[PDB]
Amino acid sequence: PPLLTDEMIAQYTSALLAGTITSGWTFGAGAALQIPFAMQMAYRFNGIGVTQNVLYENQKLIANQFNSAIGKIQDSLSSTASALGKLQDVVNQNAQALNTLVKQLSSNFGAISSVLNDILSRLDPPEAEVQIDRLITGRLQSLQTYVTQQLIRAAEIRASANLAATKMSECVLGQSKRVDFCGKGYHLMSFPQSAPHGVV
Amino acid sequence: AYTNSFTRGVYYPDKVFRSSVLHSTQDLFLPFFSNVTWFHAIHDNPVLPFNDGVYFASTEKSNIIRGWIFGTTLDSKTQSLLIVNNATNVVIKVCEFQFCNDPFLGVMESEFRVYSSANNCTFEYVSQPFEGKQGNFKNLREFVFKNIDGYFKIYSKHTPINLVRDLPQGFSALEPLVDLPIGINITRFQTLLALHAAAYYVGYLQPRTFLLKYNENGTITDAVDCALDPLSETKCTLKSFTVEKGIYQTSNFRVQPTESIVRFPNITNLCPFGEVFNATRFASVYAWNRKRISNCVADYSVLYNSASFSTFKCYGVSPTKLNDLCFTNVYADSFVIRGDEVRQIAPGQTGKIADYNYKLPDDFTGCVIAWNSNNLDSKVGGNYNYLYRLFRKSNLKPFERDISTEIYQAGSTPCNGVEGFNCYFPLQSYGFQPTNGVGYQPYRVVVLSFELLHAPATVCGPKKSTNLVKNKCVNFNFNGLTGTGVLTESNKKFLPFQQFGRDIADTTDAVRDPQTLEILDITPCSFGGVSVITPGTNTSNQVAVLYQDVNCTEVNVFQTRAGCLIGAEHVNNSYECDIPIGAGICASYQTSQSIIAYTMSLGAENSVAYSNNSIAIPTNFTISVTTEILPVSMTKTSVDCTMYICGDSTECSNLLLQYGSFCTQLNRALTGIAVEQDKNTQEVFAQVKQIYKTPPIKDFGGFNFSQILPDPSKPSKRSFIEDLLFNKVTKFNGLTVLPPLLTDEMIAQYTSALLAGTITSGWTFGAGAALQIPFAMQMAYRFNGIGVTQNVLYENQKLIANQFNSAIGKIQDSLSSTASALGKLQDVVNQNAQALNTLVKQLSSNFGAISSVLNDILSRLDPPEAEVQIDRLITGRLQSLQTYVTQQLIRAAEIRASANLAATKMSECVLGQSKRVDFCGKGYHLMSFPQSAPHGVVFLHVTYVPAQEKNFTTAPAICHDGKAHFPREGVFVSNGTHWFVTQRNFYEPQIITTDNTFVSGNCDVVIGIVNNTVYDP
Amino acid sequence: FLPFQQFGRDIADTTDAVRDPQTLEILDITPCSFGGVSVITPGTNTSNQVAVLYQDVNCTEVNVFQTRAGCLIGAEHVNNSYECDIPIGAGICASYQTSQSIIAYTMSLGAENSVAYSNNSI
Amino acid sequence: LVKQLSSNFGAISSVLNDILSRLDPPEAEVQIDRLITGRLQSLQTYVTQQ
Ligand SMILES: *[C@@H]1O[C@H](CO)[C@@H](O[C@@H]2O[C@H](CO)[C@@H](O)[C@H](O)[C@H]2NC(C)=O)[C@H](O)[C@H]1NC(C)=O
Ligand SMILES: *[C@@H]1O[C@H](CO)[C@@H](O[C@@H]2O[C@H](CO)[C@@H](O)[C@H](O)[C@H]2NC(C)=O)[C@H](O)[C@H]1NC(C)=O
Ligand SMILES: *[C@@H]1O[C@H](CO)[C@@H](O[C@@H]2O[C@H](CO)[C@@H](O)[C@H](O)[C@H]2NC(C)=O)[C@H](O)[C@H]1NC(C)=O
Ligand SMILES: *[C@@H]1O[C@H](CO)[C@@H](O[C@@H]2O[C@H](CO)[C@@H](O)[C@H](O)[C@H]2NC(C)=O)[C@H](O)[C@H]1NC(C)=O
Ligand SMILES: *[C@@H]1O[C@H](CO)[C@@H](O[C@@H]2O[C@H](CO)[C@@H](O)[C@H](O)[C@H]2NC(C)=O)[C@H](O)[C@H]1NC(C)=O
Ligand SMILES: *[C@@H]1O[C@H](CO)[C@@H](O)[C@H](O)[C@H]1NC(C)=O
Ligand SMILES: *[C@@H]1O[C@H](CO)[C@@H](O)[C@H](O)[C@H]1NC(C)=O
Ligand SMILES: *[C@@H]1O[C@H](CO)[C@@H](O)[C@H](O)[C@H]1NC(C)=O
Ligand SMILES: *[C@@H]1O[C@H](CO)[C@@H](O)[C@H](O)[C@H]1NC(C)=O
Ligand SMILES: *[C@@H]1O[C@H](CO)[C@@H](O)[C@H](O)[C@H]1NC(C)=O
Ligand SMILES: *[C@@H]1O[C@H](CO)[C@@H](O)[C@H](O)[C@H]1NC(C)=O
Ligand SMILES: *[C@@H]1O[C@H](CO)[C@@H](O)[C@H](O)[C@H]1NC(C)=O
Ligand SMILES: *[C@@H]1O[C@H](CO)[C@@H](O)[C@H](O)[C@H]1NC(C)=O
Ligand SMILES: *[C@@H]1O[C@H](CO)[C@@H](O)[C@H](O)[C@H]1NC(C)=O
Ligand SMILES: *[C@@H]1O[C@H](CO)[C@@H](O)[C@H](O)[C@H]1NC(C)=O
Ligand SMILES: *[C@@H]1O[C@H](CO)[C@@H](O)[C@H](O)[C@H]1NC(C)=O
Ligand SMILES: *[C@@H]1O[C@H](CO)[C@@H](O)[C@H](O)[C@H]1NC(C)=O
Ligand SMILES: *[C@@H]1O[C@H](CO)[C@@H](O)[C@H](O)[C@H]1NC(C)=O
Ligand SMILES: *[C@@H]1O[C@H](CO)[C@@H](O)[C@H](O)[C@H]1NC(C)=O
Ligand SMILES: *[C@@H]1O[C@H](CO)[C@@H](O)[C@H](O)[C@H]1NC(C)=O
Repeated sequence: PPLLTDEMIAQYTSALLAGTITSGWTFGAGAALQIPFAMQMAYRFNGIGVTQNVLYENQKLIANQFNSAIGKIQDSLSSTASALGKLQDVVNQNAQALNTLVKQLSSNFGAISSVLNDILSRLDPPEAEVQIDRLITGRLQSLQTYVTQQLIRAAEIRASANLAATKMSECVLGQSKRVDFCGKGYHLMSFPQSAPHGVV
Repeated sequence: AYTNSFTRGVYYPDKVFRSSVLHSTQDLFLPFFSNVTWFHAIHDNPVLPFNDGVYFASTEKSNIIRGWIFGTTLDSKTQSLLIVNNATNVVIKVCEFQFCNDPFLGVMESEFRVYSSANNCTFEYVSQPFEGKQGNFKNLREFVFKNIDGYFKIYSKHTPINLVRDLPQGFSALEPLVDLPIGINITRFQTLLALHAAAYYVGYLQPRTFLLKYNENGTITDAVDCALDPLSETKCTLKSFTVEKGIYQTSNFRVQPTESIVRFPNITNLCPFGEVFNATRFASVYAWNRKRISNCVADYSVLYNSASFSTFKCYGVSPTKLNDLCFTNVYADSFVIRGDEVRQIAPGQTGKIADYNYKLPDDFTGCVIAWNSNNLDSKVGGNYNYLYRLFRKSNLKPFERDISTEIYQAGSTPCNGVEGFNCYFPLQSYGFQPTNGVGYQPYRVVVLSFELLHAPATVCGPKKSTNLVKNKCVNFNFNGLTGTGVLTESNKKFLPFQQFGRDIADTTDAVRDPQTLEILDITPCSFGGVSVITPGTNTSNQVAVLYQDVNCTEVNVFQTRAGCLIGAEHVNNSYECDIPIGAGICASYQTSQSIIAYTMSLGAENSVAYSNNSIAIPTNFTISVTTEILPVSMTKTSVDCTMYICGDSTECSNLLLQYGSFCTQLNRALTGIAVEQDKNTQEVFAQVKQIYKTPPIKDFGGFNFSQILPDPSKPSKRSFIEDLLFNKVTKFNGLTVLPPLLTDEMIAQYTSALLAGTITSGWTFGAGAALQIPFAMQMAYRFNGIGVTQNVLYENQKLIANQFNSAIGKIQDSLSSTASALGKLQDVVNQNAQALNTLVKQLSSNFGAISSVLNDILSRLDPPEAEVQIDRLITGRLQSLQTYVTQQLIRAAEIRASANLAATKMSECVLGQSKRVDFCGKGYHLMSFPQSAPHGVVFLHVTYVPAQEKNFTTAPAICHDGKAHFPREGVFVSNGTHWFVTQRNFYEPQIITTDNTFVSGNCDVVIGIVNNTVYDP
Repeated sequence: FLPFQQFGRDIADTTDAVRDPQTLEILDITPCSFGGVSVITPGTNTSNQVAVLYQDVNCTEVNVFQTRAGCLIGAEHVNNSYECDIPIGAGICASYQTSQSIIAYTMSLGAENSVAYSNNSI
Repeated sequence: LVKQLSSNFGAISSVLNDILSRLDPPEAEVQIDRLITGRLQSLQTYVTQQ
């Protein structure tokens, strides 16, 4: 099992959202300092070279556009399964890797039979160890292949996790000046959401 | 009665010197803390059984205990070892002897019970010539007596004592003294007492694995009984007598079967073997008979044991393990051949019969049965009724009966009506006569072809079935198909023709019982990993055991989603995670003290006092210093594949050449790694074009850098902190280590240059030339870069310098006292060291060979057989290197990524100032300082952290003359009576003026605007 | 060694020492010196002169310059530092310089420079 | 990878067709199995490096 259950992850994302919403970026550096959300947005606008008065004069429009955009996100996630393909493939790759490994137990690898107990029950030791050695070599090689693939895939996941942590820190906890690091456009804020074996 | 064996019974297992090493060995040792029977000399000593070895010990002050008797019957029928120490002559005898009901010697001997017989003696040895009081003992004499294949090994240790008590506690190893080359079947033994205190102990040895600690003198000083308890198992797994705090996976729990289940179809028919082996006439090889035997009980023990067959050779099956297998059908191919033709009837064989009259499959799984027939098929003057075929225009497929008698065409001439040149008949016959040679007598051969249980079986051996027991782990056998698991009822509706079920993975899921047609699911019995949760041995020897993914109903006790955890107390209170278990559960050693398990806390619960018109603005700040440790490089290696695999052996090397480029691709891959380690180091540290140095006068505005700057008084110009770091982080098999290109001095010089640049020129030396600037002014820019006006620094410069200096002192105290601070770098060193040790250990492996040492193979076997054993070693050692190299390439990729990150930080934190949140520590980044470390870099990140906040009333805008005023910088705040404008990150209230705010629009659009006045200077 | 001990072992299980069966003294067995051999050369478009580095051995069994990378034979030891060209290890690099010959030297880390720091000068 | 096809891996010959044309199946599969093991290991090495 994972060390952190889904409930604990949800609680962590809840804490991050409440901090982001009520204290902006201040909770990242130190203490969470409460601030009105509209004023937080004013800073977020100033950070992109847009004077804060634009937000206040158009605050109703901005809130309506945000709420509509969120509704569209919900409609997309509720109807297009391929949206999460990036995470589903990871699950599939691991599931496929284990199924292949299991299938290797059915292979003979040159032996008279893939089932070891039928070998032991049929041959006396002096001839049986040769057939067993063939199965040991094949199954050991199969595990080594699996483990190597898992180490490489793990390196890929680690790189992705490091990227996700970087985004969390420089987008959710702060405000990003890195172009297209946190989506197309001038970044204002980001919100984390948990997902199976990943973050959204 | 009984006493507790206090770690006694440890002897040197062999005659090899070892030192400063923990060696794991399996041998016959006395189990730790076991019960040993306590016998007394006063008030008649019984005979005890001998059972795979005896531990014997006695305590003496006057040599009351003088001998031993070992054997089985002690009645002159077998050899019995007799050892007597009569203060003058140590005597060892293996003569046969008739002993008295209670043998003893009086105090020199005064009575005749020493022995009564001297017959059939095979060995004698006598050593050189050389009271009855009671009290505390003076001499403890411990012995081990064991019999292995033919050597009777006696180990012992004598030690002075001044004590009466039973088996003193402490540790002492027993050296070998005697090895008697005689194989005596010993089942019982007796001791010999001197009669005019002096007790002795008898324990028994068991095959256990022990971990023995050899000191610098090669003396065994301690030991771990690897099966005593989970903690000892942990110690064995880590090959250490000290266990760090954490959870280790040490073993696997597996439920064992209780009983076997043998099930077979309830058929009572017997197989007609007599009608095949005992027949009046066998068929000819051109027209051999094939009887199918099915739906019967085949007793193959009778045919095998009968002393009438000339040969009984089985392929595919073993001739003995034939009763516990069953077949869908068995076929008996029966025919007569010439004795000399027996060699041709075999899979893979050729000859005039193998190709023309009887061809076998090359995957045949049957038996070749033969006996001579000189007194049955042979007739006087030659029996001419057995026909063979010596010519054919084509080769038989396996199991073909070529009955056709067509005129063989040796050429293109017309035949089939012609028996002239190149038209001859292929059928020829034998003349079996009682006077012909052995190779020419008739033999009756029957080959029994057996297929495997690929489908339902009908012909099973003569063994009765048993009843079936459900819902228990059993060893089952259904129609010859065997396995282990719990047999349960199922609701899987098999069709009448279906006998077996399968899972997605092709495993057996369920079977139909051949006697009562119900479907039984087979679920393999519960198993899982076993992990030991323990605080470090510097705290407590109490452990908890986690049985992974099983219920605790077959093994206080706490059931968790990780498995059932035994030994840990369940605590309702949450805490920070210490030793993780899984599924939200962690364990720790807390309050006497005991191991507890709990749901982990995720942090303190806190709420934010949010409202639409209240802002918290910091009034004070703290300068913090954090330490970030990154790997940059790993020890570079190069392996000579030939010397490793084929050390100083030309023949092995010559065999290695048959593998092509396998060596050079490994040498190349490791070279590539070694090169990139220098690239990584160069990229991280050599980012400065010049070597900068600080002035002799450290006038840095009150900032004390003496603990990060080079110390001119040291033998290596490293900083104090660097010296602390270096004091915390700690070859003839073709394995070498290359030096790094950049020595530690050069790295220190690079970090010195970076520090002097950072201190004296800020970030300007990174972009171009190093432009000198006062440090306080540099800090002013660093403060401006985080939205804090530079006047804050100057007004609080003394405070800031004192906080910085104190933070540095704390860094020094931490690095000087907490070793785990550098764990991130130490693990890298350990991973590389461990990887090489494993590689070296692989040289000791046999990989199926008769011996792991190649020179002993070469010196013992002639080449024609030796290359096979060598090829096995080459394959194993080559695979081991490939595993090592792959792991190194992956680890190198990890190190490269870390080095790239470190270089990125160097550039965007040390050389510049970082806007990336939490990239260079928590807080608003000001500056960073590099420090070198073994195979890595340490960054000291200096951050500004807001502290001491107050609740202020705020507003997004102020209306004045109907115009809406917004802050240029800062926010509008009110202390309850007056409105001020102030910077976001530091409370510094200013009067609201037209030079602080700007006007846009009017006061009717913006939500939360308040009425006030804006002062016009 | 104790009287019953005949062979010694290292941490790696290799034979470390033996007791001579005729005269009971303990002899350490150290496998004879070996190591990789590397060739340091400028490109063949410049010169056919090379230097040979015998890795991690002393040059007492094989001008001659002993370094911490091994004993380097054929390269002249130069007191003057320069920028690294062909790296050897342990701070030593080699290059083809001035007739011309192969030289070995401690690498320069860059020009030495000081910053004219003071509390009131920018 | 291509060069590995020229290796014997313990076989009497690296070229498979000469094995098949020279030995009857009952002995030829052993030599072929040696070549299969060597060539399969070579591919696995290549793929891991890739
Ligand atoms: C060692 O000696 C014991 C006698 O104590 C042998 O045990 C006997 O074995 C035979 C079997 O041939 C039985 O008939 C006897 O009844 C056994 N004796 C007792 C007292 O039970 C044992 O077989 C001997 N082993 C060897 C290898 O010689
Ligand atoms: C800001 O905090 C610092 C400490 O973090 C304060 O300095 C301390 O002031 C008290 C006075 O009450 C002294 O007794 C301490 O010795 C000071 N410590 C240090 C390290 O200087 C500072 O006064 C605070 N400033 C404000 C305005 O509250
Ligand atoms: C910078 O801090 C160091 C301590 O880390 C100071 O060195 C100490 O100075 C005091 C005098 O005030 C001596 O009594 C200590 O023995 C010194 N310790 C060491 C380890 O040198 C150093 O003086 C400080 N620099 C300045 C300019 O004050
Ligand atoms: C809010 O800040 C103002 C500005 O300092 C405070 O007004 C001053 O109060 C002190 C004593 O209360 C007087 O001596 C000053 O003359 C006042 N300044 C002016 C310009 O009149 C005000 O009291 C503060 N309010 C609270 C609740 O602390
Ligand atoms: C701030 O001042 C303006 C003008 O002095 C106030 O506007 C008046 O508000 C009252 C009550 O809502 C209306 O009846 C008047 O017609 C408004 N006059 C104008 C010119 O708009 C405003 O309400 C004041 N705001 C506060 C919070 O006191
Ligand atoms: C030792 O013997 C006593 C009595 O026979 C028994 O109660 C005790 O459990 C035994 N100890 C062990 C470890 O078996
Ligand atoms: C000890 O026993 C041996 C056994 O024969 C005997 O020869 C010897 O004389 C004895 N020594 C005495 C009685 O001092
Ligand atoms: C062994 O002792 C017995 C004792 O009766 C004797 O008859 C026999 O001849 C002796 N020798 C052998 C070889 O059994
Ligand atoms: C063992 O080591 C100690 C180390 O102090 C040394 O004094 C002693 O002579 C050595 N030999 C023996 C037999 O103790
Ligand atoms: C014999 O086999 C039949 C076949 O189903 C079974 O019904 C019967 O009970 C069996 N008899 C015994 C004694 O097991
Ligand atoms: C065949 O005959 C021999 C001798 O007459 C006998 O020993 C053997 O058991 C018989 N075969 C069978 C299957 O009974
Ligand atoms: C760890 O062990 C050492 C030596 O046994 C001891 O000095 C030290 O205090 C121990 N640490 C703790 C935390 O008990
Ligand atoms: C574990 O055993 C208990 C005891 O009978 C049982 O009630 C429970 O269902 C079992 N399985 C679990 C907890 O998954
Ligand atoms: C823990 O909480 C449970 C509530 O179900 C309670 O029954 C139990 O007694 C509590 N234990 C302790 C030690 O407080
Ligand atoms: C701010 O006000 C809220 C509610 O009045 C209070 O809970 C909180 O502690 C206050 N914060 C400070 C720093 O006084
Ligand atoms: C939010 O602000 C409005 C005026 O801008 C005020 O009426 C309302 O009460 C405020 N919210 C709360 C919770 O007081
Ligand atoms: C014979 O062996 C003994 C045993 O140590 C030794 O002392 C003696 O020198 C040897 N003799 C010769 C001639 O080597
Ligand atoms: C390299 O060789 C080419 C052709 O041999 C020549 O034209 C070129 O000048 C050479 N370069 C140097 C630097 O000598
Ligand atoms: C190398 O050889 C010299 C020449 O005798 C010797 O002095 C030195 O100690 C040896 N070992 C080294 C340099 O490590
Ligand atoms: C190099 O410096 C050393 C100083 O130990 C000196 O003896 C030697 O002659 C110098 N060589 C040259 C070429 O300057």
